[PDB]
Amino acid sequence: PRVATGNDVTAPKETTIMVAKHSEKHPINISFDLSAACLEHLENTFKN
Amino acid sequence: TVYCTFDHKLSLSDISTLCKLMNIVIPIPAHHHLIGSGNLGLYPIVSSNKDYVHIRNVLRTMVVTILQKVEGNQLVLRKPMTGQQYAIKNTGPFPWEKGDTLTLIPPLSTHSEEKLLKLGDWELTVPLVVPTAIAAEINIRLLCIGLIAVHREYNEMQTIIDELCSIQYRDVLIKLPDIVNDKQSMYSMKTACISLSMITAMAPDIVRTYIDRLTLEDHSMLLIKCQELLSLHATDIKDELKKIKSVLTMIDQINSLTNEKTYFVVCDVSADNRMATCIYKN
Amino acid sequence: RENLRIAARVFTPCELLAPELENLGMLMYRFETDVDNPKILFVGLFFLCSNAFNVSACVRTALTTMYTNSMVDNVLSMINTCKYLEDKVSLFGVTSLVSCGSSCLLSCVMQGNVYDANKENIHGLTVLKEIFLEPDWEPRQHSTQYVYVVHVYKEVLSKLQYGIYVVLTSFQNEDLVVDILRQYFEKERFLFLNYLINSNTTLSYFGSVQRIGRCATEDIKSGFLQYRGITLPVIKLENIFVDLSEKKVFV
Amino acid sequence: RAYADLKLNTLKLGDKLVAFDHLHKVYKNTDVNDPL
Repeated sequence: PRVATGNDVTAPKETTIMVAKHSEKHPINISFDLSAACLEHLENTFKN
Repeated sequence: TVYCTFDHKLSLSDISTLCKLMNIVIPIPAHHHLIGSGNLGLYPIVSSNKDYVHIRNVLRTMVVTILQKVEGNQLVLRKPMTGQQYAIKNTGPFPWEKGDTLTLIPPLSTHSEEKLLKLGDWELTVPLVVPTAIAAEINIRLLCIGLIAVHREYNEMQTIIDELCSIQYRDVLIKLPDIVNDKQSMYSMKTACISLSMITAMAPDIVRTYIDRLTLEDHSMLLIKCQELLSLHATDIKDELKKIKSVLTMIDQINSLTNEKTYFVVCDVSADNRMATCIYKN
Repeated sequence: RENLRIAARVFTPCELLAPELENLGMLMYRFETDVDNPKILFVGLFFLCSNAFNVSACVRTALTTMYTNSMVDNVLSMINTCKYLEDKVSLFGVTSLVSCGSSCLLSCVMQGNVYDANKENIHGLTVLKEIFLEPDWEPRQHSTQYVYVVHVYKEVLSKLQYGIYVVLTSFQNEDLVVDILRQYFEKERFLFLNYLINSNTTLSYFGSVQRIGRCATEDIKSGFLQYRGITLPVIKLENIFVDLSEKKVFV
Repeated sequence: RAYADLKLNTLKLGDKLVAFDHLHKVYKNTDVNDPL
């Protein structure tokens, strides 16, 4: 919005601004391992 | 349209004088939709050294408007468009034969004081309108005053100026006093000096022969006056065309020196010759 | 409806208009030719700014790589074998409506603002950033500036080299503009006061200025053009009331 | 003329209620600076 000018002043032109804000992107990760003996005793009972 | 407002109330004598002064070109530097007392006219520059050529240069830079429809303190100035028809009241002391081109000239200071406006340390300095012939005449005189005043003598500067300055065109005596002798004539003579050197070096063999051949054949009395100032050709014709073209271009350059841009072209003139119509803007 | 702009339809072989078939709004030049079948042949502003001398070697070779074919090589040879430049080629107007047919059709604007039809996306004049300069007392003085194109020659001991300048000025008066241009151009001017006597080529001046038309001060914006990846810095005037005047020469 | 009701920031200076404010809300985003 602009103000009206008085005597001897340049009337400023109508100003329209278009901007565009981009997105930063950032992944995260998490690792955890399981041992092979943990994997063996995880799924089966060998014998009860 | 540029509206002028002086912020100061004017009297009935002032509105009568502006009614007398309606339809006159006034230059403004501002280029706004509004102007006031400070930028109207030529007074905001004619306090700086009063040099005629300085006023002439900035008056070339100015933007011209036409007075219209003064409603009291408010003062309309039309910005006149290119080639359209406009009515102008004249101020130059001239008889204004129709159809001539017109330029816009700084006000030659007459001995009588102006009656246009003087209000609160501010006058209405209106530049004059003149025909292009007398405009170029004045510019010749400016360049000539510089050519003489680069040369230095004692009690001869006045002897040149009083003879040269008072000129007459269409039964009108004008004069230009108090030349400061700035270097304005020195530059605008310097390119002339350059171009005259080029006229010397590039002028053909036909032409300075053409004087002597014309005189030795026949004679006329103005040719005898030109003689007072004065005192094989085997197919080089394309070179002659080129040399005459170069000499013509130098004469175009020195003409562009002393020339002033025509600002108006007259069609109809009133019998009183106070107002005239034009179809032009640059 | 209403238009009030003055255009001209144009046929030109498509070899010469290599990036100018892609970026609307360019100066165009008429080049008359002693060959009678193409009597007139139309020339890009950048195509002649190739052998302009103002342009630095990087920009010159970059747009030469934009401007390398046989037809353009022959036309540049014809332009160089012409004695002077300014009245064998000539100013013509501003590009709009590239058609890109076999022999491509161009509209070209003589007067008014640069638009094809329907008055969407009114184009603008595109001037190379190297080839302009604004010699004035105050830059961008108060308001809208007149844009002029100046042709300036130069002589490096063999031949003549032309140079293409564009000036932007608040001054309307041609006398004031040539008076500020002689102050800008005095050095090579004295070089031509040496040269034009010993020369036999039919020319009579140092350069010439001619008005393109009006611009607007807040409508000057920077940028670049790119054709085949060649980034080229330009300064884009946005809205131009094209107002051609006569050539005014100066020595 | 028509009368309405509104709020103002007042000060008391010797039984004198004085409106007391800033024009920054009308000079937030313009071309001109605040003339004070």
